[PDB]
Amino acid sequence: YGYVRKVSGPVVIADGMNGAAMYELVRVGHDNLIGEIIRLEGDSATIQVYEETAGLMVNDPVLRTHKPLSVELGPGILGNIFDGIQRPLKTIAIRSGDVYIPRGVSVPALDKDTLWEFQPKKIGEGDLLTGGDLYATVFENSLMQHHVALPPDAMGKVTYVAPAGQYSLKDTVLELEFQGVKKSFTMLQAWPVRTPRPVSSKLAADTPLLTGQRVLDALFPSVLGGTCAIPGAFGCGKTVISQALSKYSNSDTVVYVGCGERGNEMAEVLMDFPQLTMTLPDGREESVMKRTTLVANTSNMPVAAREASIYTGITIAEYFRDMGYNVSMMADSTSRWAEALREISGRLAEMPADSGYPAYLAARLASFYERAGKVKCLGGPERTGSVTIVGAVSPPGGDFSDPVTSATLSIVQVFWGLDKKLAQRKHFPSVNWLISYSKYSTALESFYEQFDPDFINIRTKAREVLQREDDLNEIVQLVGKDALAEGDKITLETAKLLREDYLAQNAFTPYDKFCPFYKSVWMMRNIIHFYNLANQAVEKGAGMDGQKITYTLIKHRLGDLFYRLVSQKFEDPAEGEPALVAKFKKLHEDLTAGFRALEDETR
Amino acid sequence: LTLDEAIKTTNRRVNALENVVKPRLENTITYIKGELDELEREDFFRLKKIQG
Amino acid sequence: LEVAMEYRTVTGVAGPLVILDKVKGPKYYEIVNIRLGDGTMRRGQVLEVDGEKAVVQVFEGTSGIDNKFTTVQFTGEVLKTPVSLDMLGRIFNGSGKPIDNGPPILPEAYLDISGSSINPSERTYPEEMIQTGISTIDVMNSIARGQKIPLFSAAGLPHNEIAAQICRQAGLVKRLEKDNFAIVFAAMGVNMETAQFFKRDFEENGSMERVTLFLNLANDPTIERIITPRIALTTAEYLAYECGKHVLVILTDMSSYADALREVSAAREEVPGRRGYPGYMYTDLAQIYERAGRIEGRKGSITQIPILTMPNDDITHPTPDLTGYITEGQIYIDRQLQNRQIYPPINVLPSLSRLMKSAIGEGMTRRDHSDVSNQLYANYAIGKDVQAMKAVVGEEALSSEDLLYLEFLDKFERKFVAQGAYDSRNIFQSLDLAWTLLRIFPRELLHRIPGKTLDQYYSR
Repeated sequence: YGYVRKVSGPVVIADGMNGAAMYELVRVGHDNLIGEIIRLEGDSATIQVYEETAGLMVNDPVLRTHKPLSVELGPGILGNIFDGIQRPLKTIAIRSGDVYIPRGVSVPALDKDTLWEFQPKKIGEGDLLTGGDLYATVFENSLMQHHVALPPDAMGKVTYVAPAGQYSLKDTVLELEFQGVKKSFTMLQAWPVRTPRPVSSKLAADTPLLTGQRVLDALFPSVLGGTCAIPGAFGCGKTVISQALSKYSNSDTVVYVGCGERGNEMAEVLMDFPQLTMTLPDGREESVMKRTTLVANTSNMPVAAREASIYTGITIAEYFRDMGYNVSMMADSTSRWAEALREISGRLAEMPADSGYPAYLAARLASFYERAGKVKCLGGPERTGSVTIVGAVSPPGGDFSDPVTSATLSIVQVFWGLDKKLAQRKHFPSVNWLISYSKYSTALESFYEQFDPDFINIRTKAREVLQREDDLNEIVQLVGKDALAEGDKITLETAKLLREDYLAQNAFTPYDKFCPFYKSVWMMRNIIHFYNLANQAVEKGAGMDGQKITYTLIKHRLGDLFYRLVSQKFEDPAEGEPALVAKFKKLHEDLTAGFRALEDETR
Repeated sequence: LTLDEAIKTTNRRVNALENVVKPRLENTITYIKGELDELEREDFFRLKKIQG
Repeated sequence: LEVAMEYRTVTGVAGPLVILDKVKGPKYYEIVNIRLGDGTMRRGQVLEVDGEKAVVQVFEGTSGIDNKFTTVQFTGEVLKTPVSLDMLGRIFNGSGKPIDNGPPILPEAYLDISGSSINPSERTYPEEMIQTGISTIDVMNSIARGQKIPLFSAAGLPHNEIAAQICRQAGLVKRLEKDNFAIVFAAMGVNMETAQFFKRDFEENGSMERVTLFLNLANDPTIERIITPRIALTTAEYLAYECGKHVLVILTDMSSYADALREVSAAREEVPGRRGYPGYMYTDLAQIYERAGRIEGRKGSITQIPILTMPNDDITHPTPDLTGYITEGQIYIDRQLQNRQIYPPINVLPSLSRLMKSAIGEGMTRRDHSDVSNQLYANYAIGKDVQAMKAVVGEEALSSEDLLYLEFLDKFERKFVAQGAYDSRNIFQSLDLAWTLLRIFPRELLHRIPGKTLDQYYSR
C-alpha cells in the first residue's frame, strides 16, 4: 500500500499513508516489522518500528492494519514469557531451533491448537448475557482457574452455548444475537493496549497487602489495589521485595513486567522462578509459574518497545482483575521508560522541558498509575478484583528532584524509599524509615482495629521513638552521650533494638524468610511495652537514684529479658501461630515481671 | 579546662567549618545554574535556529 | 444566528496538536469540537493561528485521528462557563460537566473565564476573621477575609486531610459579635484514591449548601487541569461580587497546575523558561491569585488558601519561591511534626501571616488575641531553646523556669496543636485553651502580655 521515504534510527517516515490514523499499527518492509504511527504531516506518517531498522530501503512497501496496538488475551496467558510486543518467547525458541530471536518473526501470542477443557457456567439457550458476564470457567492449571468472560463491547441473547468438553481457541464456544444480528465468540479476546478495560465502579481499598517483609507490612503498609514506588535498588529492592511480592504475598497472581533491565538479572529471575515452590494454597506446594507471568524486555531491546511492554503488562493485570483475582503487578521499569520517552521525543524533534524530559511525562505516568485500584467488575455474577502497581524509580543516587521521581511521588500513594546509606551498612531490607510514607494509613484503620485494637498506639510510639533518636543523633554528633539523661538513653537503647531486631530481615533463612503479621505485631508490642515500662521505672526514681542508675540496673541485672527481646526475631514461623503467640505472651509476662521486680527493692 | 575546650571548638566551627561550607555552596550553585542552565538555553536556542 | 462551519481539512497530526489547513477567519482561543471517523466526539482548544491555519490542542489525546475522516467543527467561543446561583452543593468535573448524578447547570449568565482584573482604586483593606476550626491557624497565624495565604506542603504530607478539615469546619467568627459563606473547593490533579476521599467528604459533610467541588483527576487531560482553577475562580467571583456572598476558595496542588502550564507551553514550541518552568508562570499565578480581595462597592469578598506542594521539601523551588512574593503569608506543614504523630503538623513558629493584625481586634474576635498570640509564640521559642539546652546540659542545672517552659512546650505540642480530625473548635474556646496553657506561668512572668488583660483573664 504505502512505501518508505526516510529511515533515521527507529523513526521511519512513509509517504502515501493518507488515511492512516494515529497509533494505527503498520507493517514495514519485506521482513514485515511491526510498527506504530507517532506523527503525521500529510500524505506521510511517522512510524516507530519496535525493531532494528537496519536494511530498510526506499520505496520498500509498508502495509497498514487499521488496528491500534493490541494484545491477544485468553487461556494460557499465565505462566509465559512475552516480548514487549507480546511474542511468546519459549514458542519462538522451540518452533525455530535457532537460539536467537529472528528479525520480523510472526508468531501468534497464544497457541491456537492446544486443547483446553470447557466448563460452561449453567448458561441456557435463549438467555440474556452482557459485557463481562462470566459464562464459563477453564482450569488453565491446577490451583489457578481461569474464568472466561464476554468482552465489554458485547451483548446479546444466548442462541448457542458450547457444551462441556475439550475445546481449542479456533472453535466458537458461544453465540449471541443482538439488535437483529448475531455475532460469534471464541476463547480469544483482542484488546487495545491503551484505553483501560471498563469497570462498573471503582472502590476504596480496605484490605492490606500484608507482604512478607516486616517493615513494609508494619510501618509503611500498602493496600490491595494500592500504589507503591521503590527506587529500583539491587541486592535489596528489585530482588528481595520482588521475591516477597511474588512468592510470599496474598495477591492471587503476579505479573512481572520489568523491562529495560540487565539481561543476566532477567535470566536469573527466569531460571529461579520455575522452581519457586511457594505454599500459596493452604496445604499445597504448587510452583508459582502456574501463578505469574513475565513481559521481560531487556535493555538491548528496541527503545520503542518500553511503553508497549508497560502497557501490555497493565492490560494483562486488567484481564485478571476483571475475572476476580487480586493481581499485583511489579514493574522494574519506569526508570528506563523515561529514557525511552526522551529518546523518542528528541528523535521526533519535540521541544524538551525541565531537565530535558518531555513535558507530558507526568501525563503518561498518571495514565499508567491511575489504572490501579480495586474495582467492582462488569457483568454477572457480581464480583470484585484489584490491581497493584509496585513500580520502580531511579536508584538512591539521585535526589527527589529527578523529574521521574517527582512525577511518581506526585501520584504514588506509598513510597518505600530505600536509602543507599543503609545498603552500604548492609542493612538488607534497606527502607529509610524517615523519608518513606504511606497515605493508606487511614483506610487501614478498620483492619488494624479488628486485628489488634492497640496496634495503632504502639506503631505511633515506635514512630515517635525513631524520630526522637534521629533527632538527637545530630546533638550526639556534637556533644556526645555524656549529657544524655535516663529518658534519652533508654530511648536510644530501644531505637537500636528496634533497628537491629524489628527493621532488619535476612530473608535467606526461615527466621526472616516470611514474617506473618501476628509475629510482627507481637515484636512491636513487646518492644514498645519494654520501652514504656523502662521509662516509667526511670521516672519513678526509687532508691534515691532511679534515672540512668536504674537504666544500668535494668541493662545489667535485667539484661536477659533484653537479650530475649533482641533474639525474638528468630521465632520460627513454622512452629505455628498458637506456639509463637504463647512464646511471645510468656516473654511479655516476663518483661512485666521486670521493672516491677526491679522496683521491688527500690533499685 | 572545659570552657577552653568548648570555646576552641566553637571558634573553630564559626571560623573554619561554616566559612568552608558556604563558599562550597556558592560554588555548587554557580556550577549548576551558571553553566548547566545557561547551556540548556543555548542548546535549545541553537535547535530553534536550526528549525528556523 | 451563525452556524459555525465544520471544516474537514486536517493536514497534520502530532502529539496533542492537530493543524487545520484552510480555516476561514479563526479566533485565537476558540473552542472546537471534533467528530472522528468512528463517530466519537472530542473537544479541543485552538492555539496560535496563522494564515488560514489553526493549531488545535485536543483534549483526551489524539489517538485514532486520521487526515481524511476527521471533522473539526468550530464554534466561535472562548469557553464561557455556565454560572448560576444553584451551582452550589454539587460536584463538578474538571471541565465543568456535573458528575453528581444531577442535571447540567441552567445558567443565569455565561461568564467568560479569566475575568477582567479589579480596579486597584476600588479595592479595600481586608477586615474581620474567618474561623477555620484549627487552633494553630486561628490563634497564632490568624486569617482575615480577603487574604491570599498559601499552605505550603510536600509530597507525602497530609495536605488533603487539612484541606478537607478546612472545607468542613470553615465558618464566620462573627457568631458572638452580634449565613452568607460559600466555599468554592478546587482540586487539580488529585490522586485516584483521594478522589474517593473528596467524594466521601463532600457527600456526608452536613453543610452541602455551601461547597462546590470542582474536581480534576490526575489521569484527566492536562488542559482540563489548566481550566479547572480558572472555572473555580470565575464561579467564586460570581458568587462573591455578583451575589453579595462571602466566599472562600481552596486551590489544591497548584504545583500540578504549574506543571500543566509547563506541558501546554512546550507543545507550542516555546523555549522553556527559568529552571524549566515558563517565564510567564509568574504572570499566570498572579492572574490566578489577584482575583481575590475585597471590593468597596460590593459586600462580598474572596479569600484564598491555595495549597502548594514544595518539591524536595525546600522553598528554593521556583513555584514556592515565586508565589512567596505574590501572597502575604506561609503556613508550612512540617515533616518532623508528622513523624511526631501530631495530626495537624503545622510548624506554627516558622509559619506567619504578613497581615494577621487585621484579624485581631476588638469589634471582631476578642480583645486578648494579639497578646495571647505573641505570648504563645515567645513561650514556644523559649521552650524549644530550653529543650535544645537540656539536650546538652544534662537537665540537672535547669532552673525552675526552664522546667516550666519544657512542660509548656510538651503540653502545647500534645494538647493544643494535635487537634482531632473532627474536633471543631470555635475561636473563643481555642483562646480559652490558650489561656489554660498560659496560666501555668506566674502572672508577672508573662512579660509580653499588656496590663488590664492579665487581671481580666489570668484569674481563670
